[PDB]
Formats: sequence, structure tokens, C-alpha cells
Amino acid sequence: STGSATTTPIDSLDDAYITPVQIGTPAQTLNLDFDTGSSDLWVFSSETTASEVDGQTIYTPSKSTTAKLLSGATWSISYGDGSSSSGDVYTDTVSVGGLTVTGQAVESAKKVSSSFTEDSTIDGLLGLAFSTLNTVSPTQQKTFFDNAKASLDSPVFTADLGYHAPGTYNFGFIDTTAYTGSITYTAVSTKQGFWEWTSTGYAVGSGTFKSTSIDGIADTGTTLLYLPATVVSAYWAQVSGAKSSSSVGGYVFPCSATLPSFTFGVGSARIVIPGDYIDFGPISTGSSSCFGGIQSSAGIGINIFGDVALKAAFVVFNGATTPTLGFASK
Repeated sequence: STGSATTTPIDSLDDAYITPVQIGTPAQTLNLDFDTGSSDLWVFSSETTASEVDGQTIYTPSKSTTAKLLSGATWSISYGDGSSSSGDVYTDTVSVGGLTVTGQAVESAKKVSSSFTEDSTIDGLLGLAFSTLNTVSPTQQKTFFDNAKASLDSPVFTADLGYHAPGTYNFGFIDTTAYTGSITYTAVSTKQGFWEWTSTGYAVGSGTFKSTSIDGIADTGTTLLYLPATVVSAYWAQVSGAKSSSSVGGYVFPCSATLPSFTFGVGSARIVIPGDYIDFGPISTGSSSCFGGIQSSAGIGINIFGDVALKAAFVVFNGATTPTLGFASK
């Protein structure tokens, strides 16, 4: 089997991408944030505290003839940005782009943190990291991909995120028309539960490529590119007037600037992020200070190849017995 679904930016900055997911019988379609940095499929629901729902579409398990309470199971998750959610668990039928999994754990939110309530466009998350990170207790549950894998034509999914435009998540096949050149594959460590890999270096604009190992995660659920402070300083030094602002929370730059590209290495291959992908617009409405899309990871503990990096590539998440990642230009 295969599936193919369009993913759409939630706003004009590409802050996140939403993909329609069918849950239950008859189908209830919710727009979920596919997140290769986490491993829970959780949704706003009829059980979510009413004051914490503000415009999201909810899953109502009592209206699904295939829903079953997973007795005794609870979940609770905290994300790298400080947000969180928790609740109980149903199993139900879940379909993405024509690919159907029966008995998928659907984690129903009883509580969500304010950042979720305040984003009316995201109805939940669909985790695509390794199932060892799933938070369901006392019996850990499998991700949608893990449940689908054996049925897929090939045990892979691909992320093709758009710049200011829709893109595609495919399951079970590699669309050879969706990229240019070849796909370069690179080793993955699953020891932390992430799609963790090592970039071979970077370049700023037309500058020389610096060969250096940068361990990080491929994370579709993180907006920006978070890299070591040395790398980030070298990038922003090429933008006149750019500076790190403690009060704003990162590097800012004059909105009048033209940003240089940023290249990262994948083995001997190179992925070029155009400068425009690194512009996240005014820090507040009407400001001439703009927020940068490349930021320091120093306070995170891990480097993160988020959407800024991934949307410059066609990315293969190869879930074979020994997982690997592939990157192609497009």
C-alpha cells in the first residue's frame, strides 16, 4: 500500500504545516501537524477542557463506531518549545492520503497548553519519530508509520515541504519526479528516539564550505534551523545590522536586508537554503526588525534541522531495519 497527502502552511511565514487526517467511522477529518520529532498522535477532542478549545476541529470518539477506549491508558507530553498536552487514549481507524491503519492509538487531549489553544489551525499532532518516544502509559503505543510499515510497498515516508506553498507527505514510495539529481543517504542514530544524523558541514552565501560534523535531528515539527553558536554567528555576521537580541529571544536583522543563502552538507552533497527562506518577518506588527530563521541551539542541547532546512530538500525517512535519511535538491 501507499498514501499521499498534501501538507499546507498554516500562515504566510510557514510557521508549521497541516495535513488532513481521517479518524474514525464515519471519518472525522482533522488537520494535524506531522512531527518527525515526536511520537504521539494526539488530537483536540470532545474531552478537551472547553475553555482550552478555540476554533479547532475536535475528534468525538462517541460518534465513531470503530473507536474503543484503551482502558487505563493515559498520555502526557512536553515539547521543546515549552508546550504540553495530556489525556486518555482510544484506538480507532486512521487514514492519511488513502493509507489506512486500523487500531491506531489516538490520544485524546483532556488538557492542552495555551500555545495550542491559541493556534486554531492545528487540530493535533501526528508523531513520526521512533515509537520508543511515545508517551502512552502503562503500555507504550506505536506511531502511525510503525503500524503502517509492514503493509507499505517500501518502509519509507517522504517529506516535501513547500516554501510559502503546499507540499506533500508520501508513505510507502519515493516519487522520483519530486526532486532533481540524486538522493544522498546518510546514517541515522535512533539512540535518542529521533531521526538523528550528522551533517558534513556548511557554507554561508557564496563562501567556502567548512567541513565539520554537525549532529542534529530532522524535525518537521520545528519551524527554524537551530545550529551551534559558532555556525549561527558566522551566518549572521554576513548580514549588516544583524544581532542577537536577548529581549527578543534570538538573532534579528533589519527587514531591509537581503539575506545570504545557507548550505548544509549531506555526505558529499549540498543542500542550499535560499536567503528568503531564512526571513521570518517583523518581530511585531509594523516593526522594521525581522526575526531570523537560523538560531543558536546552545540552550536546547541538540541541533535541529527544522522546516527552514527541510523545505529546501526532498527528504526520505527510510524506516528499514537499519533506518537512514535521504536528502535531494528539488
